[PDB]
Amino acid sequence: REIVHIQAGQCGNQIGAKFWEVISDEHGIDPTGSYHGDSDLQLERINVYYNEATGNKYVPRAILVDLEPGTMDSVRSGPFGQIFRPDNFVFGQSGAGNNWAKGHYTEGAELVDSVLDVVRKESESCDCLQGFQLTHSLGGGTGSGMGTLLISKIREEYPDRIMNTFSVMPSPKVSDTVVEPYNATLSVHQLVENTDETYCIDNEALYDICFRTLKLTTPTYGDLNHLVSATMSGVTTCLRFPGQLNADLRKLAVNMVPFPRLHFFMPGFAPLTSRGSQQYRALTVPELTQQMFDSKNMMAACDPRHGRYLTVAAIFRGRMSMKEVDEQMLNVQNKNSSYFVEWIPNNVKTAVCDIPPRGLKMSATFIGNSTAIQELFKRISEQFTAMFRRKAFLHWYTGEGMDEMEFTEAESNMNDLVSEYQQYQDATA
Amino acid sequence: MRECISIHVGQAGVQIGNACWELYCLEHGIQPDGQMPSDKTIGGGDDSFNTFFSETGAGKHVPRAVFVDLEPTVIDEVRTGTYRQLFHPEQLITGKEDAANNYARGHYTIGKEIIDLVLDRIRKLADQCTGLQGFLVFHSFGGGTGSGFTSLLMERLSVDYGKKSKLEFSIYPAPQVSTAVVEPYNSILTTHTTLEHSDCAFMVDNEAIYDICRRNLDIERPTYTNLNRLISQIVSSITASLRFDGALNVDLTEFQTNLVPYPRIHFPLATYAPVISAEKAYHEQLSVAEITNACFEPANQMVKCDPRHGKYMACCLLYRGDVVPKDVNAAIATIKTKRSIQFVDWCPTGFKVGINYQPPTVVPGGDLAKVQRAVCMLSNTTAIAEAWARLDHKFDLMYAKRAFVHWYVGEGMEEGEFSEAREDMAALEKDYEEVGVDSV
Ligand SMILES: CC[C@]1(O)C[C@@H]2CN(CCc3c([nH]c4ccccc34)[C@@](C(=O)OC)(c3cc4c(cc3OC)N(C)[C@H]3[C@@](O)(C(=O)OC)[C@H](OC(C)=O)[C@]5(CC)C=CCN6CC[C@]43[C@@H]65)C2)C1
Ligand SMILES: CC[C@@H](/C=C(/C)[C@@H]1C[C@@H](OC)C[C@H](O)C(C)(C)[C@@]2(O)O[C@@H](C[C@H](OC)[C@@H](O)C(=O)O1)C[C@@H](OC)[C@@H]2O)CO
Ligand SMILES: C/C(=C\c1csc(C)n1)[C@H]1C[C@H]2O[C@H]2CCC[C@@H](C)[C@H](O)[C@@H](C)C(=O)C(C)(C)[C@@H](O)CC(=O)O1
Ligand SMILES: Nc1nc2c(ncn2[C@@H]2O[C@H](COP(=O)(O)OP(=O)(O)OP(=O)(O)O)[C@@H](O)[C@H]2O)c(=O)[nH]1
Ligand SMILES: Nc1nc2c(ncn2[C@@H]2O[C@H](COP(=O)(O)OP(=O)(O)O)[C@@H](O)[C@H]2O)c(=O)[nH]1
Ligand SMILES: [Ca+2]
Ligand SMILES: [Mg+2]
Ligand SMILES: [Mg+2]
Repeated sequence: REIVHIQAGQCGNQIGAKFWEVISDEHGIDPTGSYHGDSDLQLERINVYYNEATGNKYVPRAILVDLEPGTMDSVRSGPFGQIFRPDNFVFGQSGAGNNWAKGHYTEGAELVDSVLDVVRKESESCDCLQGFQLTHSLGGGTGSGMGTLLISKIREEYPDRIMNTFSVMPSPKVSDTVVEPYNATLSVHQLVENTDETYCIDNEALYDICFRTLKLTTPTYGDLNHLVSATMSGVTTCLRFPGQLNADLRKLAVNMVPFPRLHFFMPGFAPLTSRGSQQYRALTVPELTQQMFDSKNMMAACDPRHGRYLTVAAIFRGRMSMKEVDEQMLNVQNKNSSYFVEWIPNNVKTAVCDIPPRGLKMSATFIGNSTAIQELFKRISEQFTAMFRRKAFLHWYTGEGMDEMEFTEAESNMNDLVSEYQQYQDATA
Repeated sequence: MRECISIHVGQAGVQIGNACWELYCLEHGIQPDGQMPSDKTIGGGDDSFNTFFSETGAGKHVPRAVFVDLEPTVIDEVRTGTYRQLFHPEQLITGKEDAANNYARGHYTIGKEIIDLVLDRIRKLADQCTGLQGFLVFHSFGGGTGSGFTSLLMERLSVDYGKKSKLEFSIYPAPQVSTAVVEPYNSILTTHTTLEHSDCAFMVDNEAIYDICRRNLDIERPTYTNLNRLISQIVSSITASLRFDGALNVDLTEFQTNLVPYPRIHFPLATYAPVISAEKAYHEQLSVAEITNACFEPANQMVKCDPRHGKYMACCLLYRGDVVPKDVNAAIATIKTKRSIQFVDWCPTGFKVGINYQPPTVVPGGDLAKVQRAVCMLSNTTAIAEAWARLDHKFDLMYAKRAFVHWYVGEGMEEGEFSEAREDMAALEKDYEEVGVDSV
């Protein structure tokens, strides 16, 4: 039932805020936490993400963390910034300097217990807490280093709850900072061991979509983040709205993750169409379905045609006949059955929800668990070793007390993870 | 928060600090008596310029700075100049007798008689900070005070503030304006003593600056006044990240991550464009493309060397003024192809780019034309080792005969300190050689 949400660092707080902004609009909540909705379908499951305060006020079950105040003020002074519980702001002053070691071991060490206190206070207010969700980037210092420290501490207090993260991978196409492959590799190591489900949101993929597909010549984080919030709303539809699915996070993990370490998901969203003459066409289910599976629509920069899907979850939203959706989804599998492993029968599932996202008559959200995600970890691995071969920029991390061995076993873990994906790409029945 | 304390040491450090603080005041609209009519928060505030200015109850904006010199005549000019009302008398510290161009007198004989007092004034400034970021230290290599006292100060700052970061702005000697025959000695001694206490040092070669002023500004015989005004533009560009805030502005600490791949390799090469007079700029609108291109001309470097003959480990471009991302992208795309920019194979991302929207400003009566856009490039190239080579050769020629060494020995130094300093320089030249070699 209840989910506790944590956003850490600049990126995590940025996309975390847009997420609450978007789903608040869907559930008919205004920026002061009052309900102004029509359908009651919007309150059926409102308690999943919102706490009910005195006076018919719904407040997000959200914890906001950062090692510097800047983004705290930014969120607090924005649209839907007043909706958040004021106790649930936990920030420092030092900042992490895009340094994983500062977030994970030195500066974050002091703030971490304050966060666990708010986490603990929210968990005890839950009827039956099902688990946690974290938004953060892997390329920085706070969301990457301190976000993973939070995951580790939270898992130790709630060892049987589901742990789920929306994790933004770094790309040289978007960001300037040379040490990002270092931060990401240390983070991936923590994620393979302490999360149950991780959505891989690749800034490299988000950039190609905005630049190539959407024709945005000067992409901003606001553009990228509006893709992320749309996808985050889509993948959480079946938690926040009733209908045909009696599903929570654990059931999703059980049916999406056939092997413990292989829990990194490839997300996608339809529709995506550049401005503007095509923005007025009516979307048909056949078109939604082809777009959803198109490699160029994927939100992790990896070619799904290079590998195989272990499992797929697809969710459609809006007014549409389920018969059309059924036929179309079966068409994709029957006509391209070599891209789905045959040792997992009937391994693509569909859910349809009546309420559509704001601004769209229809939409589809894609959750793919594909062996091709290895391309993402290979890319980060290449950048890592090019630098680590010569111990370049290592002093920023050893000056915080870290050893070289810790880097060696992080790259080691990621290389094995790559190997594991490769072995089911060639596994046959 | 994130305050920065500036320390100006010796003649060059003091006179360059004067040029910088006048430029800062013009940029922020601070008047020579410290009033800032633009500032609404009186008594304090957490604004961006507050990293460099504290405020008094009466509305005075006071440089977070210390000027120190072993004799008085230079700082005396500050005490009586246009901005005399800007500083509290205790921020200006002078002795009675200078180092006589002798590192040993600056580090020991004279320096030891004023060091405690200087560290005290600094503590008083640090105590006014809520989140002290670190220190900026301005000094010459060649002066007795710029070399010897600056070394003592830096060693003391490590002891009193631990790992707190210290950045240097150093004047590298040039015969066209050099005041002493022994400046290579003082240069190697201070560089040896300071290497492990400095996080990042920006070297300015007086000959490079001298030539730029002659060629680009049309000044037949440049003075310190010409040199410092140009230097201050470079300093303003580097600190502009801290004093202003913009959506595309990127902080100097993020540049430092990219610029320093190993502790000892912390000497970025600076360039600045456009450097042009009012006469020539009257009929010449310089585009992002033109000023970006100028950053890669060997003759525009702030230290004489040839980066074509070296390898880059980082390029940071600090744009300011009328600049939009689209123009920068095209400019760099052009440079990548028309140029031979070679990066080491261990640096995946070589370029880092930010825009500060605050337009460049100039002091009235200066020699620089007022332009709409400017760019400062900080790069880390192995070519900067050429400057170490040239210094070390002048050292070796004199030291082989022990010329002038009796002046340092007479003050308490040992010869071992000389050869120790020189051997450290030898390792530095080698370090620049090994980072440039391709990976196995
Ligand atoms: C989505 C957030 C983003 O806005 C995405 C880009 C980068 N930054 C901020 C804004 C920005 C951009 N360009 C700037 C130039 C100066 C100052 C700021 C910018 C941005 C753009 O043009 O649209 C707004 C951009 C940036 C780049 C960018 C594209 C881009 O917008 C299209 N490139 C993908 C890289 C880049 O390195 C590259 O690989 O070539 C294409 C690219 O190189 C060249 C020659 O263009 C370039 C351009 C300055 C060069 C060096 C540093 N790298 C980092 C990323 C890259 C850039 C957009 C963050
Ligand atoms: C589905 C498995 C795995 C790859 C396959 C085989 C998928 C199959 C179907 O996916 C929608 C494609 C579909 O049948 C079509 C051919 C009608 C179609 O939509 O193809 C895309 C081109 C796409 O480029 C990426 C293609 O290469 C691709 O992705 O193919 C536009 C256009 O091309 C002519 C055409 O309208 C992706 O999950
Ligand atoms: C493609 C879209 C709609 C659409 C497709 S066909 C039709 C009738 N409508 C949606 C997609 C939404 O998931 C959201 C992400 C889109 C990002 C945009 C905000 C983008 O930044 C911007 C440049 C746009 O593309 C438009 C503002 C033109 C947007 O309305 C169209 C779009 O992509 O939104
Ligand atoms: N760019 C620049 N260089 C200067 C300036 N003043 C002195 N120098 C250079 O600095 C060196 C001399 O060191 P100074 O700073 O004058 O000496 P000091 O630190 O006062 O040392 P002592 O007087 O010996 O105690 C020479 O190379 C000069 O060319 C100045 O205002 N600008
Ligand atoms: N998609 C997206 N990525 C972001 C955003 N802000 C920062 N990033 C990315 O996050 C990384 C830097 O981490 P950041 O969140 O800034 O650092 P932190 O505050 O230390 O966690 C880089 O790869 C950035 O490109 C954002 O709003 N959206
Ligand atoms: Ca103020
Ligand atoms: Mg950041
Ligand atoms: Mg002097």
